[PDB]
Amino acid sequence: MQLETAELEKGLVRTLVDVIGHRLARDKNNRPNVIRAYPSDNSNDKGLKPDQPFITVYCQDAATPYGWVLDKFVEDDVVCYRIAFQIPVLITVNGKGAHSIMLELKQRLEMSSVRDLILEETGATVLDTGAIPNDYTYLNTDFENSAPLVVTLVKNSVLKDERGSIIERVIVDGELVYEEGQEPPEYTIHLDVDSK
Amino acid sequence: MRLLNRHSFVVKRKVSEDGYYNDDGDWVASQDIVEVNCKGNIQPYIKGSVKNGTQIALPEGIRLTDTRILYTTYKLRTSDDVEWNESDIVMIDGHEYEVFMTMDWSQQLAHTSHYEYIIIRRDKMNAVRNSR
Repeated sequence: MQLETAELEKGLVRTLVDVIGHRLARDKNNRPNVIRAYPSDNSNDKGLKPDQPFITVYCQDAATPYGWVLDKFVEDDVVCYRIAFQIPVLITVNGKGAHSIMLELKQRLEMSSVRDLILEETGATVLDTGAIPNDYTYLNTDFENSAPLVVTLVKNSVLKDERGSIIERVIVDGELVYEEGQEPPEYTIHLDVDSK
Repeated sequence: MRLLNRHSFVVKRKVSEDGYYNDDGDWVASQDIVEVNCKGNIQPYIKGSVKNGTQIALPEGIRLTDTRILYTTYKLRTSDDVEWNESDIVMIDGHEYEVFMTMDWSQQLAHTSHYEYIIIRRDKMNAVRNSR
């Protein structure tokens, strides 16, 4: 499995539709309003703001606090590497009662279930979950209630080194001497070992 | 002139100028308040970020701020610490408007000498007295 935030966001979006979809608004296709941040298509088209309440998913960054390389192994003749990653994600609810919805979303991510569905879709484990503020932003006319939350994930990624190769034959030479630097060696041992 | 006297309003002048500080340090406003009748002209004040009848949204609720400009031949006065007197009050629409600015155009010309004032609607607050 390779690590790609584009897939983690999609998996989280698909999971949230079932986990917390009953509290959200629904579009013309009856689907709950969960979307990825900064919507756009065809390199210039821009999405419209859905009907409230809705959810936004945005991946912040990715780091490797756990060393630099976790494993190096051979799976088939191609060499492989494994690396441990950490990915903080930001989920926000916009509308009225955003805090009341974020609280229930928090209380469900900690269940034994749900954490299995997340791993089934994204193949990642939930590591931490931060606090929830209760924000108000003026916009125009009326304030909008919002409630962000940060959910950190952990995943292992594997890549293939197509430039690598393996050793399958070894040739060894040796000598024996009574004294250091004895120019004609007392004995010479030549060895050759094949994998087969 | 006719246009300078289109509107009639009431002015509350604190005739006495004996305001002082109590033995406890609190302020005590001048006691003798007197009502008067005056005539002038009132228009909205359009300049910069001035707010005429602007609704303001706050976490505590809603406010309303207003301010106007007044042309008149009557000499109203604002607060002055050197002369030790307080400002006047102008009643517009039943609410109080405190005189904050003045512009002295008097003694300039015969038929067009007058005054200009900027009056700001007083904010709502509860009352307390400290009189000694």
